[PDB]
Amino acid sequence: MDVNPTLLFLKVPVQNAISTTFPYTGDPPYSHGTGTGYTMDTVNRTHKYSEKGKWTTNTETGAPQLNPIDGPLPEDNEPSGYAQTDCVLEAMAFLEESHPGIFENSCLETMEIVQQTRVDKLTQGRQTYDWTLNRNQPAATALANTIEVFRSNGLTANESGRLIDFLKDVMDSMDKEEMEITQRLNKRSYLIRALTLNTMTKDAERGKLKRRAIATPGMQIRGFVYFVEALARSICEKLEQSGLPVGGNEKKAKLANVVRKMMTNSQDTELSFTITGDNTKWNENQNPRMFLAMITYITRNQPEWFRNVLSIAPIMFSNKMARLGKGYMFESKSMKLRTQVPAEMLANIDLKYFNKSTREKIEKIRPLLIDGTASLSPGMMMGMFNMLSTVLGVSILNLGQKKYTKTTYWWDGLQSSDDFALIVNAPNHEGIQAGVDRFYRTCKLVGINMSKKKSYINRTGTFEFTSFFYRYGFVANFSMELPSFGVSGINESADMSVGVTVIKNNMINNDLGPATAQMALQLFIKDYRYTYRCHRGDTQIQTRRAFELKKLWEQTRSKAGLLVSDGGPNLYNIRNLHIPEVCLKWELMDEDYQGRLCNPMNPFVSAVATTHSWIPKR
Amino acid sequence: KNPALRMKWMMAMKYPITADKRIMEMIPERNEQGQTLWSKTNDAGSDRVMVSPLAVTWWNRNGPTTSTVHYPKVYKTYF
Amino acid sequence: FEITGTMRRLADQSLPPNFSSLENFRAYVDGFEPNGCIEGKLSQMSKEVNARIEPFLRTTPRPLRLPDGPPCSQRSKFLLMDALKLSIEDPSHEGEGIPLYDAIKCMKTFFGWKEPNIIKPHEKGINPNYLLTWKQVLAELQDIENEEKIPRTKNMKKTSQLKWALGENMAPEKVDFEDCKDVNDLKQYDSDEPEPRSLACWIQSEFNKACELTDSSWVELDEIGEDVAPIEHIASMRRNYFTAEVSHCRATEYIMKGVYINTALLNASCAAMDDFQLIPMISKCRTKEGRRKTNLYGFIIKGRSHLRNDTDVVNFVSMEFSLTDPRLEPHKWEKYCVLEIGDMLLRTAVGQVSRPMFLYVRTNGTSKIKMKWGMEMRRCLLQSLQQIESMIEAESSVKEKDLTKEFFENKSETWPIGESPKGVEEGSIGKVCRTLLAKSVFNSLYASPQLEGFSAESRKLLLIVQALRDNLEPGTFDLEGLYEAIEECLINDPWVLLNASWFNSFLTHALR
Amino acid sequence: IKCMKTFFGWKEPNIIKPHEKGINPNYLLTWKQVLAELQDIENEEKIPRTK
RNA sequence: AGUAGUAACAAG
Ligand SMILES: [Mg+2]
Repeated sequence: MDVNPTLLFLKVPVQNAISTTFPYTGDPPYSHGTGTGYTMDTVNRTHKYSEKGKWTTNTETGAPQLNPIDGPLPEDNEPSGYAQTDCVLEAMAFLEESHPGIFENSCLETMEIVQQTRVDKLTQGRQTYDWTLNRNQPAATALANTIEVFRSNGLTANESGRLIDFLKDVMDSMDKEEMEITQRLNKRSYLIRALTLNTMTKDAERGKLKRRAIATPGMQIRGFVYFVEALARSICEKLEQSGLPVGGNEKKAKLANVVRKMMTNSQDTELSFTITGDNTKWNENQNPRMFLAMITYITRNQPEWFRNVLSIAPIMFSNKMARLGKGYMFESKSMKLRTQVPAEMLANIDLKYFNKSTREKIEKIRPLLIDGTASLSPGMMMGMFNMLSTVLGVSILNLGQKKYTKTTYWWDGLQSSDDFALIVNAPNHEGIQAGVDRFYRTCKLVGINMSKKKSYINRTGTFEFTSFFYRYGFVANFSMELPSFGVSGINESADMSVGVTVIKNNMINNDLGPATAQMALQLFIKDYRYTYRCHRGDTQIQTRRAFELKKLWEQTRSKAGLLVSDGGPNLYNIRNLHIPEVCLKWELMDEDYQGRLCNPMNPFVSAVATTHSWIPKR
Repeated sequence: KNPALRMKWMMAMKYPITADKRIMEMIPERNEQGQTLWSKTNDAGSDRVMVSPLAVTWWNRNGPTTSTVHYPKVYKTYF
Repeated sequence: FEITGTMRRLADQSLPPNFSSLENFRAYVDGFEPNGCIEGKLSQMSKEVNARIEPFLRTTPRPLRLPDGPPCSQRSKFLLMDALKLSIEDPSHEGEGIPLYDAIKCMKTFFGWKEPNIIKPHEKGINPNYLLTWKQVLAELQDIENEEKIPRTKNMKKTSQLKWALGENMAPEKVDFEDCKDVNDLKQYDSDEPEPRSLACWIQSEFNKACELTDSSWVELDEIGEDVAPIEHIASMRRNYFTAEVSHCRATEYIMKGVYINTALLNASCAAMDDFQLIPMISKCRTKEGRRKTNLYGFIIKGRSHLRNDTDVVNFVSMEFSLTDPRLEPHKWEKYCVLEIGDMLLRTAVGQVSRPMFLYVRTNGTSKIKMKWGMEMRRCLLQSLQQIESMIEAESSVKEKDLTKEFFENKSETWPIGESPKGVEEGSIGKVCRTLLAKSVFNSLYASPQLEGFSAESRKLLLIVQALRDNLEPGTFDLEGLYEAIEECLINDPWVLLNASWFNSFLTHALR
Repeated sequence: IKCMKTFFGWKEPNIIKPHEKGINPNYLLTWKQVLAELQDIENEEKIPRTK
């Protein structure tokens, strides 16, 4: 008898038991070495997809940029970055016509946000890139460093605390002939440095076999990217076909709503087909100048300063410089030696050291390589513009109404800037095929390519969108991974509260099951008791705290009034996950116990601040 | 780097908690079973002394008691 | 907010063709009206840009093509099916404080040692250096008994054989590029693809033995609050009926063993960075009568732990007891050196038998992230329940009725779970739960990028097959590309090969 | 040590029947020391045979 | 040797 769990799919539908297809219990793959090869491969692919563009040498920097706009129309199904600005503007105009007044309201809200934006919003974020150190630093540290640098070379108009003032300081810093670093710097090198994108390899990434390159921008463009993202979020919030930034339950509601809307008019003589797919090479296919044109159309009849602020970001993103990472490592077996060659030395190096593929990539990247930074004018890098691309896709999605197609077929659906579900209605199979072909050609006209391998078409009723599986009205949210459910490592009460809050948040958001939540609570309680040696007073486990806990247990009368940190029973459950432990058991504590527990004169204190909220040593 | 492993390692030690010197007066140095509660050695950085969780449990089961009824009042969101 | 000269030039360099200045482009955008541009562009494009819909019939899908080559070998961190334990009965008192003395007691409980000899030699390694290690492990134990002060942890002396088996002084010296510019053989590291391997039959037996029940309890859980809401009652019923059936599965023993081994190894690496610390494999369980039981599996000798990144490799030497003759399946033990260390006396229903007891000694390596994720193997349990109730809850949605009591109380085999020459094997809910737990445990143990890629690639094929079975007329745009992507991840990992074989079997049996 | 650990009912010692010809506190200070010297075993880096 | 897989660890 050979056990085959996949045979369970013979009876149970795969949508009901899809959790067996997510091996999210092992360690995700990591990257050993440098990301220079991946970065060079990405740049070569991006420039190959635009090989029929216009090459123009820069003036301020001198790097040769590539312009694929208004290039030759594609002749095959291969990816192409040739996007016509007229088609994009027409799609934006049609989207505005279908939903009047969205752009003006979004602009007003974004202007209000800009006028009401502080400078500390840049402190919170991911690991950013520091140009002064040319390294990867936390956002707060990089912000402090650039503030000190702008204080050295006198530019101190951002001390008021407004982000607009910092943006103006960055604006004025680009015209300085000389720059000083706490290493004297001139103007051209500073301008090149300000456009540098630090490249590394993404770790802990699932669903892929080979590693991929991820880029991080500098500290100068953070505010402009923030403003652009705010505008895109404001636009998306008024669109019902977007997938961001709603939650899991809201996403399920959106799926049900769109399915019901499409199926509320389908008669017996009308056929409906649903396709699910992804977008291949999405990041390296969208020209930043297309985003610039879209933003320009967005800000029609607006103050000049606001539209200039919006347009600053695509201008810099159209002339970005990509770093080459760390470098490479060479080995000599006979001499038994290993050496490290930095990325800056790749400009002048013999090709006999590398293999065929590496030397081919180096040869292809050398003409675009200057001072250790390559030119990457076309295409986004990893994820900087998500919701703007979602707006671009939803424009094409909205372009599928009957008033525009003017044919017996018509399509709608949802998109999340990489995943898309498209449902098309037509009276016959030929109409379905014609609508699918029209949608594919329209997407190709803008720079959107549908991955044929990852896309499939069936009859309406079962489909998938962003790991949400819809089947006959039932949706399962399996787009996240369960956390470790362990101690945080601060103190007793803080760790208990944080664990309970994490369990509650996972239950309310990630659609965690009740039995699974109870099991997670049990595991967390076990880990907490083992870590803090706070076992129950009626147990037979010998620790250093065993004697004191036993004395406390035999001293008290109401056993349920003791906290878990003091050997008390675990009264937490599903219905009590929103109540702190101290307040939950407050009515069961003894008078002396509660008097001593929260005494304000305890030496440990200089959630409720009790004696368990001590401070460890560094 | 990893707070969980650091917390486990620190709790595996003898005197992980820091406290004011005043704790030298409210609680005895030795338990009735002979276990130590705090150490005379001084930490680096200030005059604070070292204290084991046994001292916390001892204070919980043996310590000054006062009429504390304001806690449910001032703390309302948690209560 | 004005634009300066440098930024003005930068903007002028960031415009579409046939646009001299940014003001001209802005004016053009401000006065634009859509006039049939999209239709004209569509007519201009050739007919080669098309997306045909290829029907997916009952004969279109083909079985996956497994790679060929030498048979795959075992690559787990410790023995799973052939592991042998030396057990002692720990009473209620004397709680577990030191594992070294427990290992010493477990070793003392055995009296059938003999002179070790090599049975299955290692091909690419120096065999005697392994043997000289094992005897040393014995000797360093006896030096404990005559020591004037009993130590907590034992650090092995860096002998000649331990220096070779732990990879000491093996990395090349780090020198600057300037001093080695002119070297005739100075090249970069060889970034070659993994060698292809062919699927073997031992992994199926391993999985089959992983789902069986044991005679001991391996997991103990704490208590929670009383049940008040009906949802709490249903959750408690589901959790209890899952735990009471899954507590005695061997996968729980594997989880506990891996968690303990990884935790001990990580602690030793953090503490003793420059010591050859000896770490024994120890597990704890509860007997049916209700008494503690401590089992010893073997020993681990850990090298240096000077780790800077999260991908640095610590080398260790693992010796594990076993009762399986390595000569039955030599290809499974390619990276193992096996000795013969004793003669166990087994008392069974047939009486007294004598079985030789071997010792599998091998050199392995691990990283910090692997050790960290090995300490969280218990989450597999948390996943397994999630794979059950979410299924059962699904059966509620189609019926608008809680089917919790309608599935656990069904005293009949209801789910197809196995394969037999007679036909598809049927099983109850408990067998399904054990199988899911074993699958999660094996995913945790054999985690690799190949498996993650293959599962994601084959999910779409599974969905297509399900849609075909639902008479929804599925269609594909490029089936060959999807098949090539699926087959790209099958290189040398036995777990992924077994999963691919399972998928092929399911595809064969789903159209009959 | 194990036999001592099996008990959990210790308390602060006090003199009940004093010795007539001897210094009573010197006895009491002895007993507490016997406890303390036991605890110093548990934190010792190397467990000794005799104390 | 071994870990590992498109490049690295096997101390600096
Ligand atoms: Mg998809």
